[PDB]
Amino acid sequence: HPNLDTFTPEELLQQMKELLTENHQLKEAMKLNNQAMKGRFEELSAWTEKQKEERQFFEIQSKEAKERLMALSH
Amino acid sequence: HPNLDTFTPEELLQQMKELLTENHQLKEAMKLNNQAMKGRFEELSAWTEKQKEERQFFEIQSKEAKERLMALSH
Amino acid sequence: PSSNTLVEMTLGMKKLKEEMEGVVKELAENNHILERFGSLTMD
Amino acid sequence: SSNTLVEMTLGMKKLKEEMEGVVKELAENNHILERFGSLTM
Repeated sequence: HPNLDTFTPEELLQQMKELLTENHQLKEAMKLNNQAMKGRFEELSAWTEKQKEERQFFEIQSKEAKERLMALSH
Repeated sequence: HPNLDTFTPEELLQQMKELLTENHQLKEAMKLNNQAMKGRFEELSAWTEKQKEERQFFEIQSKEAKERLMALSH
Repeated sequence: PSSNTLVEMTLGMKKLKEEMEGVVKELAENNHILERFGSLTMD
Repeated sequence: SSNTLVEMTLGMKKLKEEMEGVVKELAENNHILERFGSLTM
């Protein structure tokens, strides 16, 4: 159906308007995703630092406790 | 002659072929980008889990060492 | 505005619409994974 | 073709500029993802 399945100039224009809108919304959504990904990155960096510091606190407590014990079982 | 800032039919079709090329490129890049998102999510999951497990290991080690210190202090 | 031009523009414009349907689903997936990123350091 | 080739020209041009904008955001996204890989190492 060549007549039906072929767009008029006005329908082509309408389609162009719609693709523009979809592409703009796409662009803006990706900007927001990048902002949020940068946030997730700082969060994960801060978190891993906190974890390392807590791990160290515990290694140190454990070593001190193991030592206080020996320094009396003697 | 056609005006400079207005596409001829031939130029309009050329520009359409360029959009198809660019859009196809975008689609394939997006698929690649989402594969990367998923790969990073998997790596970060594994990584955060490892650090929790390592914190917990030393926390338990410290706790038991202190308990041992107290019970054997008498 | 010739037949050939309109047919070729129509084909192209329909193809662009198709591809963008695929793109926006890709974006939807991106959004989902990003949402899950915010839960990695929780529990 | 009067102002329908005029109108189509502007429509096609805007679409091209907008798709270019999407590519830049995608490029930034890919850069952030590279740094995420760096985080685990």
